[PDB]
Amino acid sequence: QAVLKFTTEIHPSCVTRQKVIGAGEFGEVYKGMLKKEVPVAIKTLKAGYTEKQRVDFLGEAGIMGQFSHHNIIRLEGVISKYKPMMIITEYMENGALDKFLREKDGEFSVLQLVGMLRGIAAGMKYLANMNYVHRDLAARNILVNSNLVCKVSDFGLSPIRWTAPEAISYRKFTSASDVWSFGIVMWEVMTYGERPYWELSNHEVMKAINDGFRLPTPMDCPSAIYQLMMQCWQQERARRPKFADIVSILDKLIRAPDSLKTLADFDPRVSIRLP
Ligand SMILES: Cc1ccc(C(=O)Nc2cccc(C(F)(F)F)c2)cc1Nc1nc(-c2cccnc2)nc2ccccc12
Repeated sequence: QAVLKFTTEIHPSCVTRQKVIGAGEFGEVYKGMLKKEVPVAIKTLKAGYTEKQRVDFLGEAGIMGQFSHHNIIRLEGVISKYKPMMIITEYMENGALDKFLREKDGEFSVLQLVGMLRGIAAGMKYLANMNYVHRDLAARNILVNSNLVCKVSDFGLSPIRWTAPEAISYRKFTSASDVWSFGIVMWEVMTYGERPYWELSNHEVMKAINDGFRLPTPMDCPSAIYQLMMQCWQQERARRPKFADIVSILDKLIRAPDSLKTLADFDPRVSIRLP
């Protein structure tokens, strides 16, 4: 019961499941309604779950209740006293950031894009400060509300090309490997959801990174933004910025917006000669 100290217990009579929107660890995820009704997403733990699954499920509910931040997905509450058990979160019409950007290519200003990154960074600074390592930070795990506010979430695995070398090589997941992932997310946002490293295979990505190659500048990208994402990709974990540094830089760039007008050179893959 203590694990749920920051959570609100919701009575099952207040919940209606409507459509399956995913598969959980041991159950389905539903779109539904919560008692004027509020649309919600509902992750269930179905009959037969193991002890480890229950510990992980209630632990997830407990940390989500603990988190209270503008840029972290909101937990409405939990059903733990009845079966099936449920984790109930807010629901976003705009959905996941990766698909959102790919469906809105070129529709936002540079300031809007950088504002999204500042929000993600603030949520990640909060998680890291709370001693929570995400391990799967990627645009597909970020929700976008109708104010363009980005909320860090974790929908479980669908991530070599988002993962820092030390996490791949020896399973060292820390806030600093999350920083590497954040740099990849910066590149996803500034490219409107391009696939990191395009068609390179997972092995080719790892070999390129080990050889010293890094993702090139997105088109029309502020110089300061590319500089920041590049420093997230330093091989040496200790040399990467902390999330506090990232938030501070992004905030200062937004608040002095002329700083974003200087653009990094873009390397064309294709030459078009015209008179
Ligand atoms: C129901 C639910 C339960 C848990 C989470 C979730 O983000 N958990 C989580 C776990 C660890 C750390 C964090 C984090 F990020 F730190 F906050 C969040 C999200 C959701 N919400 C959604 N899940 C899912 C989903 C889909 C497939 C598999 N699992 C969840 N899809 C959604 C679609 C639209 C709006 C919300 C959701």
